Amino acid sequence: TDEVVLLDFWPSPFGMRVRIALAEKGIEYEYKEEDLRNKSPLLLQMNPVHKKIPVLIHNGKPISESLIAVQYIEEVWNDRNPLLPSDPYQRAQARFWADYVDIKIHDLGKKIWTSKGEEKEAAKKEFIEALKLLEEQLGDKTYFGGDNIGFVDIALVPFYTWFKVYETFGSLNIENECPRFVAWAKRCLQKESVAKSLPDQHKVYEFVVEIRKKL
Amino acid sequence: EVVLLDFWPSPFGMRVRIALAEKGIEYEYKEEDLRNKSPLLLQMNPVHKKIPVLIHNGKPISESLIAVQYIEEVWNDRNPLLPSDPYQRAQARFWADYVDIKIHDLGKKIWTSKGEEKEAAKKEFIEALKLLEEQLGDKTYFGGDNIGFVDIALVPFYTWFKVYETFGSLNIENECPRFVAWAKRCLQKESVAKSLPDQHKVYEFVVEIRKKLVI
Ligand SMILES: N[C@@H](CCC(=O)N[C@@H](CSO)C(=O)NCC(=O)O)C(=O)O
Ligand SMILES: N[C@@H](CCC(=O)N[C@@H](CSO)C(=O)NCC(=O)O)C(=O)O
Repeated sequence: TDEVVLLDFWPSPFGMRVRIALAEKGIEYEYKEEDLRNKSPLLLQMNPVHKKIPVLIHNGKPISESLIAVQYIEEVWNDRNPLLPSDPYQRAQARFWADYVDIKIHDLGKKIWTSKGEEKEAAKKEFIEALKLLEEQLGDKTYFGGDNIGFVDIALVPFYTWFKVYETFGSLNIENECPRFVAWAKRCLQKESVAKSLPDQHKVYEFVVEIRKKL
Repeated sequence: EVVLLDFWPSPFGMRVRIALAEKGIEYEYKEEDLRNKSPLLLQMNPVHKKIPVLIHNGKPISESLIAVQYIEEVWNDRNPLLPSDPYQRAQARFWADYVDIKIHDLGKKIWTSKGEEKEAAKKEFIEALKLLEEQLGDKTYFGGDNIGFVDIALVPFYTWFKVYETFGSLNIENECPRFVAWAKRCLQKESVAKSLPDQHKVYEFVVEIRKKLVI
């Protein structure tokens, strides 16, 4: 049979990306939970360069880097549920905004709960600015992908699950500042592929309380 | 129909120059002064305000590797820059990504820092080059018998190696001879040779910058 395996860790927004892609495409796979404090031989063998999850393993061959795995999924299971545009220019723009998520949302978000004072103030400001820029791109559309979820939705909506982390350690009210963004995230969460892939905000928060205290 | 906003010593712009030459695409090159950014640059890449920007019929594509993929997809029936096989494509994207993480920033630290920080940058930089030599293997190019995505992503940084060698006090030629021989093979292709400035030109550009710095 055609074997699909996903090496993952439940609160990771990067893993959630690949979970959504597999679910949206209707692909049967085996989910394997890693302890990143005791990485399995499989993980170390499949992703020697980064030793990170997620890793997608397709008939024994690995694809590391979440957005690269999502693109691999789109290209191999290409006969349903398109996740990227077919127009080259629109595809370039989807790639651009997914890239933007990596560098702004993830990086700045991490500073909100791991930094302090003037630096943490900066990230809070810039983070809200990034959210606002993303709201502008969404505009009045149902999803970033338009009528269906696409590459940018998949890149971005997992970070919503970390919003209580950002809000609580950052003393931010994101819904007050960015209501369009929060309504969009809630729309995504009504889709089975997203609902089943994303942990509850409070579960992520309680997990981060435990790891942050050691920092 | 095709315009490129660029700055001649930027390795990122060099990627797009190689892609355009490989495909035989006629275009207008426009040199930007990044201390006095043009209204067109600010109009076309408002988000990052960086070069390169590819502009196709008035529509901008920013981020060098996204632009290279756009070029591959639109002018798709000659000189493939990426594999058709999805797994091989994912691996090319993986190693291009690795280049994006490592080379520019470590290289920059080599000529702008001092002390232990500088020696740590040197060490990590050579480690990255060696990992890339390993991936190249016995292949002519990263892309196999012709240049591909990873070659395009990486060879521009070779134009900066006299900068790294001189200010870093290291001999990349001795430490990484397989890497340097590969770069010299690339420079024998017309598309690469015409896109890449001489190492000596890049070195003298940086010489005049660096002598003004208090490090
Ligand atoms: N660019 C990559 C990032 C993956 C990542 O950070 N993964 C973490 C998840 S836990 O926070 C990871 O596996 N880290 C390994 C570790 O903490 O040792 C991608 O997009 O897949
Ligand atoms: N991720 C991008 C990086 C482009 C970049 O750094 N561009 C520099 C070139 S000069 O060092 C730039 O335009 N910087 C603008 C500035 O210094 O203001 C890409 O791959 O295209």
